[PDB]
Amino acid sequence: SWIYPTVILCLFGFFSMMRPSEPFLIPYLSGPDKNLTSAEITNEIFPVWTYSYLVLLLPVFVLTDYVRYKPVIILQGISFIITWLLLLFGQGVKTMQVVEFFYGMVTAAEVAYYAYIYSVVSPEHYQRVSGYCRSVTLAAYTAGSVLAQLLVSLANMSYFYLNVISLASVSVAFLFSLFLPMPKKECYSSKRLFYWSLWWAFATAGFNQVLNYVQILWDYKAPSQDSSIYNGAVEAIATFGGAVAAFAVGYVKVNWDLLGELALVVFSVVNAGSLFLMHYTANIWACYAGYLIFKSSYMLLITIAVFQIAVNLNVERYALVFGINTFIALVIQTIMTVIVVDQRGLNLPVSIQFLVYGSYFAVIAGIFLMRSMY
Amino acid sequence: QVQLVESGGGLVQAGDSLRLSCAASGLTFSRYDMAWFRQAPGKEREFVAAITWTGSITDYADSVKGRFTISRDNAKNTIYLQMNSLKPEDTAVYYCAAAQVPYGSTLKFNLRTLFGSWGQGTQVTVSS
Ligand SMILES: Cc1ncc(C[n+]2csc(CCO)c2C)c(N)n1
Ligand SMILES: *[C@@H]1O[C@H](CO)[C@@H](O)[C@H](O)[C@H]1NC(C)=O
Repeated sequence: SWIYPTVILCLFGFFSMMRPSEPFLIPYLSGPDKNLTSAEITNEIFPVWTYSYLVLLLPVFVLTDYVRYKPVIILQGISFIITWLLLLFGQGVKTMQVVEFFYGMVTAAEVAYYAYIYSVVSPEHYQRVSGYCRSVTLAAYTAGSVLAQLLVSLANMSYFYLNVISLASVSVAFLFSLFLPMPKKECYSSKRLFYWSLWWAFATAGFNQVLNYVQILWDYKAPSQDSSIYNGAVEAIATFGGAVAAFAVGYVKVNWDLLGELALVVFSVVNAGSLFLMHYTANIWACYAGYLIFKSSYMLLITIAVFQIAVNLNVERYALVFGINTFIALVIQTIMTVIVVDQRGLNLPVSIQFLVYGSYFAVIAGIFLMRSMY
Repeated sequence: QVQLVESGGGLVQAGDSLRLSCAASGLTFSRYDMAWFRQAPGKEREFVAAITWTGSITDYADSVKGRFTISRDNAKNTIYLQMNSLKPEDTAVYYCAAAQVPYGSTLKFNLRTLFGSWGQGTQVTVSS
């Protein structure tokens, strides 16, 4: 009874997340296809994505439970096909701002993806269901990265054709969302629900901040003329680590009633220690290994957080809880990015940035490590 | 505001050598990719050279390659360009530019749409 919704949802996730053109977005926009200068891309186009994402995260989490999750998944599919038909056939800055608006709509609707399944599956299959859907997305992303790299390098394929392949993938993903079965008809009071949400908000803010400066750190540590290939390979390998880590959460048999905190504390230290390893160490290989541990360790916890939050929800407010925690994550990221990186703030270089990122995650582990009063 | 002033242009016999300098000020020089452009008398500005912010990559125009070597000095916030075996077609006014975004090379920004904030130019007249 739990097989059909899981299968179709995981097919939709895999096909939607498999987009080869993602790693080659900046080269595509500034390349000979559009010629959007670096200043334009970095100042008038990309920032629009954050604000559209933040604004559209409000209706999504306010109205994803009332209208059942399917409607939102279908809207996400339609938004995907327009982000990419406008990236394929869009020229100008205004058109790219509109594409960033539609991509903010796309990414703000992902709450319905992770909230839908618990509304159609029995509670006893919340553990297995949680792992599969998270893993299929990471496996899809790594597959897309590898395919794009091989095609560009070993076959000489222009970025336009990577965009065409991603468009086909997202269209095939949308074609599946029309078959998902339709479900049938202040919750933070619980400590377990609330405290897994506190990690979600703060930890997710730090994660998305690191991802934008890992590669710059590698350039600073080991300046090389072939760093581009090594940069891509490590990113794809790091994601595959998350896929196996998230998949193992829903496969290995363990009692999560008493191991809920222990995993949070134990694996919250690993995320701080790994970041301290990237910044401090001079070896570039150990810096590659630190990134794997950091990404895979985090993807392990986001699977338990979603599984454990949904277990303790008395009401069927899955999109509300998931959508408020991802909204506050953007709030922390946006405010904390201005303080640290933006010239208006501190203007820290990449050399010392990861001591703040590693120290930021150290506090998060500190709060949970200190939850012992005797 | 980023200011760039070039220094080194002049009149040199054919086959002599020159070493242009461009002392940048107003930005963290140790993050921005720098480049040299020229504007020959009768054409538009063209790319001549660029050196990544790490200093490990040096892209050159197909014409200059084998005679020009771009150099940078993050200690003095200065960028240089050694011209050797100057041919009569090297006549131009050389401008030094800076990437509009700090880590242009790392993010794979196209080089031909990355440099702005031009300088004031310096006349190089290589005569036969
Ligand atoms: C349509 C679209 N796709 C992905 C991102 C996320 N993102 C932020 S920065 C950056 C540059 C790296 O190539 C990318 C891809 C976006 N903002 N707009
Ligand atoms: C980018 O620049 C090249 C060279 O000028 C030009 O051929 C190409 O059409 C441009 N692409 C667009 C349409 O921005």
